[PDB]
Amino acid sequence: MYHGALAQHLDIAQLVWYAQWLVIWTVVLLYLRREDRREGYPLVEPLGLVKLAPEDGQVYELPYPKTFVLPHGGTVTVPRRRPETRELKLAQTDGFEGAPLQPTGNPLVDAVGPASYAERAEVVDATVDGKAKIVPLRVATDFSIAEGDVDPRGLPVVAADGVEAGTVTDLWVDRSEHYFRYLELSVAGSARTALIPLGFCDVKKDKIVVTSILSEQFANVPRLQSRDQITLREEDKVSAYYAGGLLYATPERAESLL
Amino acid sequence: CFEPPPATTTQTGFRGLSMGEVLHPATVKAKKERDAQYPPALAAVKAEGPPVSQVYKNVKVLGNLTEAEFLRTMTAITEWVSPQEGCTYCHDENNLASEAKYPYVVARRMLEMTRAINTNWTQHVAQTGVTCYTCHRGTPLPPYVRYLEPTLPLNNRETPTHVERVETRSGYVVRLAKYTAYSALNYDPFTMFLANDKRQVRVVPQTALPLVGVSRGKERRPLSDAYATFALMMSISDSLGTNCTFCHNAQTFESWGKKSTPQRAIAWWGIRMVRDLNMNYLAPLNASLPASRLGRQGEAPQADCRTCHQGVTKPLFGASRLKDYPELGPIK
Amino acid sequence: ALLSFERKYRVRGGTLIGGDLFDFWVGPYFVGFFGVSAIFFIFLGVSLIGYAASQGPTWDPFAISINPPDLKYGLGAAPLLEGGFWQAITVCALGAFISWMLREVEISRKLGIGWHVPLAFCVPIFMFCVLQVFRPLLLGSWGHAFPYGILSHLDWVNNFGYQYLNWFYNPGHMSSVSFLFVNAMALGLHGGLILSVANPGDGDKVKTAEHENQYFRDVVGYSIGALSIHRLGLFLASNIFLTGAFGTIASGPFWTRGWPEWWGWWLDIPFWS
Amino acid sequence: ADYQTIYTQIQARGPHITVSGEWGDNDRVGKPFYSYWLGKIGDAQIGPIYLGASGIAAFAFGSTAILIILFNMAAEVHFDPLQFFRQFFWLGLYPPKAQYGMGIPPLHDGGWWLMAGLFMTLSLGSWWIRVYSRARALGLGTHIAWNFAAAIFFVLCIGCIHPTLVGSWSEGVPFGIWPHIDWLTAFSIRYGNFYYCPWHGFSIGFAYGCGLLFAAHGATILAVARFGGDREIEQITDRGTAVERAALFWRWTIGFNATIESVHRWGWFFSLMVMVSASVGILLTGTFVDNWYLWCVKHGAAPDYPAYLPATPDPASLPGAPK
Ligand code: BCB
Ligand code: BCB
Ligand code: BCB
Ligand SMILES: C/C=C1/c2cc3[nH]c4c(c3C)C(=O)[C@H](C(=O)OC)c4c3nc(cc4[nH]c(cc(n2)[C@@H]1C)c(C(C)=O)c4C)[C@@H](C)[C@@H]3CCC(=O)OC/C=C(\C)CCC[C@@H](C)CCC[C@H](C)CCCC(C)C
Ligand SMILES: C/C=C1/c2cc3[nH]c4c(c3C)C(=O)[C@H](C(=O)OC)c4c3nc(cc4[nH]c(cc(n2)[C@@H]1C)c(C(C)=O)c4C)[C@@H](C)[C@@H]3CCC(=O)OC/C=C(\C)CCC[C@H](C)CCC[C@H](C)CCCC(C)C
Ligand SMILES: CC(C)=CCC/C(C)=C/CC/C(C)=C\CC/C(C)=C/CC/C(C)=C/CC/C(C)=C/CC/C(C)=C/CC/C(C)=C/CC/C(C)=C/CC1=C(C)C(=O)c2ccccc2C1=O
Ligand code: HEC
Ligand code: HEC
Ligand code: HEC
Ligand code: HEC
Ligand SMILES: CC(C)=CCC/C(C)=C/C=C/C(C)=C/C=C/C(C)=C/C=C\C=C(C)\C=C\C=C(/C)CC/C=C(\C)CCCC(C)C
Ligand SMILES: CCCCCCCCCCCC[N+](C)(C)[O-]
Ligand SMILES: CCCCCCCCCCCC[N+](C)(C)[O-]
Ligand SMILES: [Fe+2]
Repeated sequence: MYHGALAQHLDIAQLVWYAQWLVIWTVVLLYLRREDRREGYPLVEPLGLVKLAPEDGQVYELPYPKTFVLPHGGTVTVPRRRPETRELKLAQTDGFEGAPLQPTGNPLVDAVGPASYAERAEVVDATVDGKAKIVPLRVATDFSIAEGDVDPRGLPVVAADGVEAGTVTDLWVDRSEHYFRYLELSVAGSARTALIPLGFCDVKKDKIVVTSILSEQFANVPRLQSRDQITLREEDKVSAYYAGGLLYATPERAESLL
Repeated sequence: CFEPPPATTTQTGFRGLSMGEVLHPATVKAKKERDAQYPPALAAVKAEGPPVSQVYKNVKVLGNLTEAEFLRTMTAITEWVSPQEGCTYCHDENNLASEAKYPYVVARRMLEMTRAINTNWTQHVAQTGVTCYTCHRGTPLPPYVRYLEPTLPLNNRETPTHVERVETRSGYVVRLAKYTAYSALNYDPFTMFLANDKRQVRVVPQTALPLVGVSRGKERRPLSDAYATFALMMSISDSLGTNCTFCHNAQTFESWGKKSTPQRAIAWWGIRMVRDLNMNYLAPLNASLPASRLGRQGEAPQADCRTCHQGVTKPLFGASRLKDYPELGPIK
Repeated sequence: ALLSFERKYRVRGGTLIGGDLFDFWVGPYFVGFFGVSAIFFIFLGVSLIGYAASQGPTWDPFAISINPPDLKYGLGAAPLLEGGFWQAITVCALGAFISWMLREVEISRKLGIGWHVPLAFCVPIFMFCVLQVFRPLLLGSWGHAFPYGILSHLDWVNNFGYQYLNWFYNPGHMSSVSFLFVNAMALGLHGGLILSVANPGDGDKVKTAEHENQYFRDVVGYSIGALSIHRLGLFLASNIFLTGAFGTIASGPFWTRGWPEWWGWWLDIPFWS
Repeated sequence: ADYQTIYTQIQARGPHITVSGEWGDNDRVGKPFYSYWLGKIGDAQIGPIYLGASGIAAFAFGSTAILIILFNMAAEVHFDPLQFFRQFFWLGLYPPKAQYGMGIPPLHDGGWWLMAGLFMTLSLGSWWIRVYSRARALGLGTHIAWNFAAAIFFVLCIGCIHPTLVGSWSEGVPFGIWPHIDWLTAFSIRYGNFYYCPWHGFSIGFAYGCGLLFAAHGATILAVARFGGDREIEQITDRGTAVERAALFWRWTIGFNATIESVHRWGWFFSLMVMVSASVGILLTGTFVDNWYLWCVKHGAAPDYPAYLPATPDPASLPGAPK
């Protein structure tokens, strides 16, 4: 006789094989794939002819809402209905449903395509003890540049067109993570500063090179409401502006590479 | 520590199974050259006269040979075993029937053993056969022999370092490792498997589910048996200068039929042949050998696969003298 | 059919080749020229597989196997049924993988994000080439490559390993395995940390960037930081194959013995022999 | 290129932060120090470290286990130092070689191995408490401890539980570099080829999948680092363009997508399942399956191939074959 033999050529291991698959598909479809839908759902459609009710399917695919209670007050519940009311300066290139849209105006200023930001909260991200998290070193006075690294303050910023666009006057540090996230520059011949995320900066000994946008386009980098603070949505606006340059800084950037 | 391409590869299984030999051409060449030193057959002589059973005084094994034939054998033997020492290695030069020197009596036993291999172990040696040279390679002490503990260097013509010396306890793990293709397997497959027929090499179950009655507690073989078998198989591989897929489809090591090559069955017979030689011919020689020949347990040196094969899948790349020296078997 | 935030991102542009011609979506999928070529190769490769499999003895999915040619065919074309199908499928596989990789670049460009994912995806494509192209070329025969069968490809890995007596002693494999193990541990640690911070339980408040750093500083004395754990994970994972590739390529073209013996370079230093 | 995703161009230094726990704050020992070269690819601060009872307990048990192993290894080269260092990889502390069933083996044949395994186990338990406690002390969920628990359970399966289930200490994993590796082959050989164990297959799939997922997730967060995608907690509570773009990269590529929270659940789950699948495979092996290849043949799954060289009958089964 055999250990594990159940009968017909049923044996224990054979049954556990089925159970194993079942457990995996259950967790994957009924749990994980519904956790995947806590943002962006329900899917939207141009000009829904009529919907007296959401499809049953739109109810079935969603998890029950969860509520985060935020560290500095308030709550957030997901999923939740978040239409984007904001007008998009885009036009259909064709009537076909999967056709690409295209900017009717200045995509960088209009914030469309790779220049889009998200509707983040207009709140200043905070440290664990309640202070503004991302602040200029003019303010974060006990923070410094590590010995060995370029101090960019004073250095020219050179834009994609090789033209100098301004002068770095400060660095903004993440006081929660001890990590620089933006440079601030005086924009040449304008009377404004602009932040630029450090990821768009090639930091050299004698200059900061920025290939995402041309010198002219620094004029229109999003402006902050305060000089020494920045909100989560502003961070999105500023970052997105340069990202948009990667596709839109010149006419030829959107066309085929090769 | 690397070997430059090209590699010589063969196929020993259905395409896409990655079965076959992987050989470094320079190593094969070096072995071919070593093995090419096999002396050629002495010229044939005409069988004239009485059997030396009449002619000579103390001929026990080869008595049916004529004088010319017999002296040809003695000349061949001297060349294979004791070329540097000459006839007197075994003979009193004033009495050729004298059994006074131990190599004489050992040699008589070796004529019997050799005729036994060629007559009774054709399953293994087929029509290639063995001569004294296959093991001895021109010295009285064969280069690759085994005691009841692992010894180093494998080739005893090489001089041991102090750590290699069997007395040096701290060198034990390396003496074992170099017998099992450098693995760390903590088992000596010679004394476990090849010195006698006490142990079963097969460890893998032949049923899908565990049979009630052999599958729990002390009913079970210890897992150590599976290590030991792997150790034997590392050793067999290194001894023949080959890899597992020369014999097995690793899909199922325990299966035969399509899952095993013809060489695996020849290897099975080799295990039985080696055990016979050891139990019945070589181990008893400790009664006849000087103490200087014996191991630390009073064991005579005995044989494993390497004793003949010396790193080649066929000893001496399949060279044969079987037709040249019928005296040595097969004996009808 | 669009995520609620998706429409603003769906602009023209970003292609490597083709421009406006294939710059559109089918459902959620971006197409592009490389979507067209991916589909072409998948369709071909999958047709060849079906045809080959139909010519064989089985329709059990565990048992079907499409195998390379015998060694004797060297690096030449084999008859369809005896290796030729395998050779064709390998070409469609490479074509599909590389198209998939280049399609990812076009998607990255359109979104204004880095090309890190298609780059990371080159590593598995490279390893496929090591097994199927480079090592067979070095050994002089397509017949050294692995078969296409769910279980049969395991039998090839098995025999390949045992051709070198004990593959576990292969130094490139030791490195490969170590990265596989660290990477799996690290992914559980990284995923667990982020979940533990966003989901403290009861009605406790979501925690902070500072808590993440504090947790690992407490438990092991070092926190690598939030951006850096992602760089590390990409590094650990990639080096599973980048280091493994050396151990694979070495076996045969640069080492013909068992792998345990290779360590003779150490064991047999005469100083301590 | 975004150079930040390669290394930190300008490092910041600032006052060192401490997040207070519900207990144990006074058990943080050490002064932070900063490595500039470390700071190029990670946070530059090393230390302080938390001490605590469970951590200290872990070190005590672990060290004992290690001393039993090292002493037994030293005995193996007969306390020759140079040979010890030479042969270290090859040296090991082994389970019983003889079959004692579940009998406590003699010290010389598995007794020390058993002792070292016990202390290792207490070591792993103490550390799990530390991993669990620190999360609770800092007001965090316990997801890490639950992932760690599955890994510990796997070690118990191969070290202790499987030997107990078949009734033999001889089946445990030796301590040693090459020796613990040789076990993998011996165990697979004994049980008819682990390639044919479905739970070995599941484990591998999840382990390869961890490789896939961390390469994909790591690369995805570096690709959107320009938008602050690394700040994953606030991207969870307030979706930003970083993870909108990340989600859309994947939706456009493979047709479906995760969120920035849920991709960490996928990662955590894949990681867990490497160890869960492995354990189940080990628990079935020997208990209920003796030869995994034959089990697959029994259930019709195994592939078969033509003979290339002649099919070779077992000589042992031949008429008149010796034993
Ligand atoms: C008996 C033999 C053994 C063996 C033999 C072996 C060999 C011979 C090799 C490895 C290799 C490797 N082994 Mg080892 N191994 C490993 C782990 C590993 C891996 C880390 C590593 C790389 C695997 C690989 O090449 O994937 C390859 C995966 C690829 C190429 C994936 C390509 C994906 C592709 C780009 C896209 C595919 C798309 C699909 C077609 C699309 C599907 C569409 C659907 C989903 C919509 C572990 C953890 C263990 C343990 C614990 O026992 C182990 C034991 C053993 N290995 C045995 C000792 N192993 C390799 C190595 O690196 O060695 C140094 C190697 O060559
Ligand atoms: C050098 C070592 C190798 C190796 C060793 C290996 C082992 C030892 C094992 C596997 C296993 C598996 N392997 Mg193999 N492997 C596979 C695919 C597979 C799957 C059948 C399975 C689970 C893989 C997994 O989850 O990964 C992670 C990926 C995930 C989670 C994403 C989903 C991928 C999807 C399941 C792939 C499905 C593939 C389709 C069956 C392929 C054909 C589809 C086409 C026709 C449309 C591919 C597609 C390739 C290619 C293209 O190179 C490959 C190469 C290799 N594998 C190397 C040759 N692989 C396991 C198995 O169970 O085999 C039966 C297993 O035990
Ligand atoms: C010839 C032998 C084979 C073999 C035999 C084998 C066995 C016998 C086992 C595996 C297992 C496994 N194998 Mg297989 N294998 C694998 C891959 C894998 C893994 C997925 C999985 C082990 C899980 C793991 O992460 O352990 C690494 C993770 C560990 C050990 C967890 C540690 C956690 C712990 C808390 C850490 C504690 C550390 C402390 C500091 C210690 C302190 C020290 C002390 C002294 C104080 C691949 C990818 C391949 C390929 C490519 O061929 C392969 C081939 C083969 N394996 C061969 C067929 N493999 C296992 C399995 O899944 O079986 C179902 C298994 O048991
Ligand atoms: C699929 C998921 C997996 C997974 C998961 C997870 N893995 C985790 C966690 C999760 C989630 C944790 O939470 C926990 C952790 O905390 O992480 C930071 C942990 C860990 N995974 C480790 C090792 C690891 N994971 C492996 C595998 C997998 N992990 C798989 C892949 C492997 C493999 C692959 O072999 C290894 C080796 C440790 C680093 C750590 C435990 C430490 C311990 O338990 O220590 C216990 C304590 C000791 C042994 C004491 C040590 C004493 C030493 C220093 C010696 C001192 C001697 C002395 C100096 C002598 C004095 C002499 C005197 C005279 C002067
Ligand atoms: C070290 C880093 C690793 C790593 C990394 C990354 N991995 C990525 C990415 C990154 C970064 C992606 O961006 C890309 C992706 O989009 O993710 C969602 C991807 C992907 N990784 C897949 C499978 C996968 N990754 C593996 C391993 C690792 N990944 C390692 C660990 C393994 C194994 C076995 O380990 C598998 C099977 C697909 C799901 C997906 C490709 C889809 C494709 O290419 O579509 C195009 C092609 C098809 C849909 C079908 C093509 C069919 C051909 C023509 C005919 C069949 C031929 C075939 C050879 C038959 C084999 C039979 C078999 C039984 C022997
Ligand atoms: C003969 C024949 C078959 C012919 C036809 C072939 C065919 C398929 C035709 C379709 C024709 C159509 C419809 C269209 C043309 C357009 C086109 C090119 C379509 C492609 C169709 C196609 C080939 C689909 C296959 C897709 C594919 C390769 C899927 C694999 C999915 C798998 C298994 C992934 C493994 C990894 C995994 C488990 C992921 C789950 C978790 C996820 C989703 C992680 C991704 C992800 C990560 C990693 C983040 O870090 C992240 C961070 C923040 C937010 C989001 C994310 C996020 O989503
Ligand atoms: C030991 C390895 C030997 C060497 C070298 C040589 N001989 Fe030998 N010889 C040996 C044995 C065991 C025997 C007995 C054979 C048997 O069938 O029992 C012999 C016998 C002879 C004899 C016969 C003497 C007699 O009994 O009357 C002769 C004539 C003889 N051997 C000659 C001889 C010569 C000339 C050798 C070198 C060329 C020589 N032997 C070497 C063992 C060994
Ligand atoms: C391997 C299978 C052998 C074959 C074939 C022959 N011999 Fe041998 N011989 C072998 C061993 C393992 C030993 C024991 C170790 C030792 O050297 O004693 C021997 C020994 C001898 C001796 C004695 C050597 C000595 O101690 O001085 C002699 C003289 C001898 N063998 C002779 C001999 C002859 C004549 C053979 C062919 C007929 C022959 N041997 C074959 C292994 C093997
Ligand atoms: C032919 C020259 C072989 C080589 C090379 C290897 N193996 Fe082998 N193996 C061979 C035989 C003749 C036998 C049976 C022995 C007997 O007395 O019946 C075996 C057996 C095994 C086994 C046991 C199978 C069982 O039924 O339990 C295993 C696990 C095994 N061999 C493994 C193995 C490996 C891993 C090898 C390379 C290191 C290897 N073998 C080589 C013959 C030959
Ligand atoms: C000398 C007395 C031997 C010993 C000891 C062992 N083998 Fe042998 N083997 C010997 C001969 C003369 C031959 C050639 C036979 C022939 O067919 O030509 C062989 C051959 C093999 C083979 C066949 C190789 C092939 O066909 O390519 C194998 C696989 C083999 N031998 C294995 C083997 C093993 C594993 C042994 C120790 C247990 C062993 N042999 C000992 C002579 C001798
Ligand atoms: C029921 C009964 C009676 C008892 C049951 C008790 C029980 C729970 C038993 C469990 C046994 C277990 C868990 C066994 C586990 C074995 C396993 C998984 C072992 C695995 C691998 C071990 C390996 C690789 C470790 C090798 C050890 C070493 C190389 C020594 C390490 C030493 C150091 C590096 C020294 C560090 C300090 C130095 C630098 C100064
Ligand atoms: C594995 C068995 C446990 C061994 C003892 C480990 C010490 C326990 C320490 C408990 C600490 C409690 N605390 C502070 C977290 O509440
Ligand atoms: C061998 C381990 C297999 C793990 C399972 C793989 C999970 C892939 C999930 C994709 C499911 C997608 N979708 C949209 C259908 O839900
Ligand atoms: Fe993350």
